[PDB]
Amino acid sequence: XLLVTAGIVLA
Amino acid sequence: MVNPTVFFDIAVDGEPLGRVSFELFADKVPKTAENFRALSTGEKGFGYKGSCFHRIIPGFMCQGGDFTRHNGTGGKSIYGEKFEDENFILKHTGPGILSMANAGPNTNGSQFFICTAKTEWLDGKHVVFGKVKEGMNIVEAMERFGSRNGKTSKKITIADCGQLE
Repeated sequence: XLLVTAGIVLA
Repeated sequence: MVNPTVFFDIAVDGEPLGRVSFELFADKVPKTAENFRALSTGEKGFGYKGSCFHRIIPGFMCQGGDFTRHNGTGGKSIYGEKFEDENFILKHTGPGILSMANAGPNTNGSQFFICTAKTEWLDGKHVVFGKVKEGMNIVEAMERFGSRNGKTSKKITIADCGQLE
Protein backbone atom coordinates (compact mmCIF):
# COMPACT_ATOMS: atom_id res chain seq x y z
CA UNK A 1 0.00 0.00 0.00
CA LEU A 2 1.55 3.40 0.58
CA LEU A 3 3.23 3.54 3.95
CA VAL A 4 6.50 5.09 5.07
CA THR A 5 7.95 2.71 7.65
CA ALA A 6 11.47 1.99 8.84
CA GLY A 7 12.16 -1.76 8.86
CA ILE A 8 9.11 -3.90 7.80
CA VAL A 9 7.75 -2.04 4.68
CA LEU A 10 4.11 -2.97 4.22
CA ALA A 11 2.04 -3.00 1.05
CA MET B 1 12.37 33.53 16.87
CA VAL B 2 12.66 32.52 13.23
CA ASN B 3 12.10 28.99 12.00
CA PRO B 4 15.34 27.41 10.84
CA THR B 5 15.99 26.83 7.13
CA VAL B 6 18.31 23.92 6.17
CA PHE B 7 19.44 22.74 2.72
CA PHE B 8 20.45 19.57 1.03
CA ASP B 9 22.56 19.40 -2.12
CA ILE B 10 21.39 16.26 -4.00
CA ALA B 11 23.67 14.24 -6.31
CA VAL B 12 22.68 11.46 -8.75
CA ASP B 13 25.57 8.94 -9.03
CA GLY B 14 27.89 11.59 -7.81
CA GLU B 15 26.65 14.16 -10.37
CA PRO B 16 25.35 17.28 -8.53
CA LEU B 17 21.63 17.87 -9.26
CA GLY B 18 20.85 20.95 -7.16
CA ARG B 19 19.85 22.32 -3.78
CA VAL B 20 16.52 21.86 -1.95
CA SER B 21 15.94 24.02 1.09
CA PHE B 22 13.42 23.41 3.82
CA GLU B 23 11.69 25.51 6.37
CA LEU B 24 11.42 23.59 9.71
CA PHE B 25 8.42 24.43 11.91
CA ALA B 26 10.29 24.78 15.18
CA ASP B 27 7.40 26.90 16.44
CA LYS B 28 4.96 23.94 16.29
CA VAL B 29 7.25 20.97 16.68
CA PRO B 30 10.42 22.30 18.38
CA LYS B 31 11.95 18.91 19.29
CA THR B 32 11.37 17.17 15.89
CA ALA B 33 12.61 20.30 14.05
CA GLU B 34 15.73 20.44 16.29
CA ASN B 35 16.53 16.84 15.61
CA PHE B 36 16.42 17.38 11.82
CA ARG B 37 18.37 20.68 12.08
CA ALA B 38 21.24 19.17 14.11
CA LEU B 39 21.42 16.06 11.79
CA SER B 40 21.66 18.43 8.77
CA THR B 41 24.59 20.32 10.29
CA GLY B 42 26.33 17.15 11.58
CA GLU B 43 27.15 19.03 14.85
CA LYS B 44 26.60 15.91 17.11
CA GLY B 45 29.20 14.00 15.15
CA PHE B 46 26.76 12.20 12.78
CA GLY B 47 24.05 13.16 10.29
CA TYR B 48 22.66 13.19 6.77
CA LYS B 49 25.77 14.33 4.77
CA GLY B 50 26.74 11.56 2.42
CA SER B 51 23.56 9.47 3.08
CA CYS B 52 21.01 8.32 0.47
CA PHE B 53 17.33 8.36 -0.44
CA HIS B 54 16.79 4.66 -0.34
CA ARG B 55 13.10 4.54 -1.32
CA ILE B 56 11.39 6.83 -3.90
CA ILE B 57 7.91 6.09 -5.16
CA PRO B 58 6.73 8.49 -7.98
CA GLY B 59 3.47 10.32 -7.07
CA PHE B 60 3.94 9.49 -3.38
CA MET B 61 7.25 10.50 -1.68
CA CYS B 62 11.05 10.30 -1.34
CA GLN B 63 12.33 8.65 1.84
CA GLY B 64 15.86 9.10 3.25
CA GLY B 65 17.70 9.65 6.54
CA ASP B 66 19.08 6.14 7.19
CA PHE B 67 22.72 7.20 7.68
CA THR B 68 23.72 4.04 9.61
CA ARG B 69 22.30 1.18 7.56
CA HIS B 70 21.30 3.07 4.37
CA ASN B 71 18.37 0.71 3.78
CA GLY B 72 15.38 1.69 5.98
CA THR B 73 16.50 -0.32 9.05
CA GLY B 74 18.76 2.28 10.77
CA GLY B 75 19.43 5.92 11.68
CA LYS B 76 18.98 7.46 15.15
CA SER B 77 17.92 10.75 16.58
CA ILE B 78 20.11 13.28 18.46
CA TYR B 79 18.18 12.24 21.58
CA GLY B 80 19.16 8.59 21.60
CA GLU B 81 17.88 5.87 19.12
CA LYS B 82 14.20 6.97 19.01
CA PHE B 83 11.85 9.61 20.45
CA GLU B 84 8.18 10.25 20.89
CA ASP B 85 5.58 11.61 18.46
CA GLU B 86 5.69 15.18 19.53
CA ASN B 87 2.22 16.14 18.25
CA PHE B 88 0.19 15.82 15.06
CA ILE B 89 -1.04 19.43 14.69
CA LEU B 90 0.08 19.58 10.99
CA LYS B 91 -1.23 17.42 8.16
CA HIS B 92 0.10 16.01 4.89
CA THR B 93 -1.70 18.54 2.80
CA GLY B 94 0.21 18.65 -0.48
CA PRO B 95 3.57 18.28 -2.29
CA GLY B 96 6.55 19.68 -0.36
CA ILE B 97 5.62 18.40 3.13
CA LEU B 98 8.39 17.11 5.33
CA SER B 99 7.41 14.30 7.70
CA MET B 100 8.94 11.60 9.90
CA ALA B 101 9.13 7.95 8.81
CA ASN B 102 8.62 5.53 11.73
CA ALA B 103 7.86 1.96 12.74
CA GLY B 104 4.85 2.66 14.96
CA PRO B 105 3.86 5.08 17.76
CA ASN B 106 6.91 6.94 19.31
CA THR B 107 9.63 5.38 17.16
CA ASN B 108 11.05 8.54 15.52
CA GLY B 109 14.78 8.31 14.60
CA SER B 110 16.37 10.11 11.66
CA GLN B 111 14.37 8.76 8.64
CA PHE B 112 12.06 11.26 6.99
CA PHE B 113 10.13 11.56 3.70
CA ILE B 114 9.30 14.45 1.38
CA CYS B 115 5.74 14.18 0.05
CA THR B 116 5.20 14.80 -3.66
CA ALA B 117 1.35 14.50 -3.26
CA LYS B 118 -1.25 15.04 -0.54
CA THR B 119 -1.10 11.83 1.63
CA GLU B 120 -3.93 12.37 4.13
CA TRP B 121 -3.92 8.67 5.18
CA LEU B 122 -0.71 9.36 7.18
CA ASP B 123 -2.28 12.16 9.22
CA GLY B 124 -2.17 11.42 12.91
CA LYS B 125 0.44 8.68 12.37
CA HIS B 126 3.52 10.61 11.04
CA VAL B 127 4.68 13.93 12.57
CA VAL B 128 4.83 16.72 9.92
CA PHE B 129 7.60 19.14 10.77
CA GLY B 130 8.67 21.17 7.73
CA LYS B 131 8.18 21.95 4.08
CA VAL B 132 10.27 22.51 0.89
CA LYS B 133 10.98 26.24 0.63
CA GLU B 134 12.96 26.29 -2.67
CA GLY B 135 14.05 23.55 -5.03
CA MET B 136 10.70 21.65 -5.41
CA ASN B 137 11.88 21.09 -8.95
CA ILE B 138 14.90 19.16 -7.67
CA VAL B 139 12.47 16.95 -5.67
CA GLU B 140 10.49 16.40 -8.93
CA ALA B 141 13.64 15.43 -10.82
CA MET B 142 14.56 13.03 -7.95
CA GLU B 143 11.21 11.32 -8.31
CA ARG B 144 12.06 10.28 -11.83
CA PHE B 145 14.58 7.71 -10.49
CA GLY B 146 12.00 5.98 -8.25
CA SER B 147 9.76 3.05 -9.12
CA ARG B 148 6.43 1.63 -7.95
CA ASN B 149 8.22 -0.63 -5.45
CA GLY B 150 10.58 2.12 -4.10
CA LYS B 151 13.96 1.07 -5.58
CA THR B 152 15.81 3.85 -7.31
CA SER B 153 17.60 3.32 -10.69
CA LYS B 154 20.46 5.74 -9.80
CA LYS B 155 22.05 6.39 -6.34
CA ILE B 156 20.58 9.58 -5.00
CA THR B 157 22.68 11.08 -2.18
CA ILE B 158 22.79 14.06 0.08
CA ALA B 159 26.20 15.34 -1.12
CA ASP B 160 26.15 18.24 1.35
CA CYS B 161 23.72 19.80 3.80
CA GLY B 162 23.76 22.52 6.42
CA GLN B 163 21.70 25.30 7.92
CA LEU B 164 21.07 28.57 6.06
CA GLU B 165 19.08 30.46 8.65
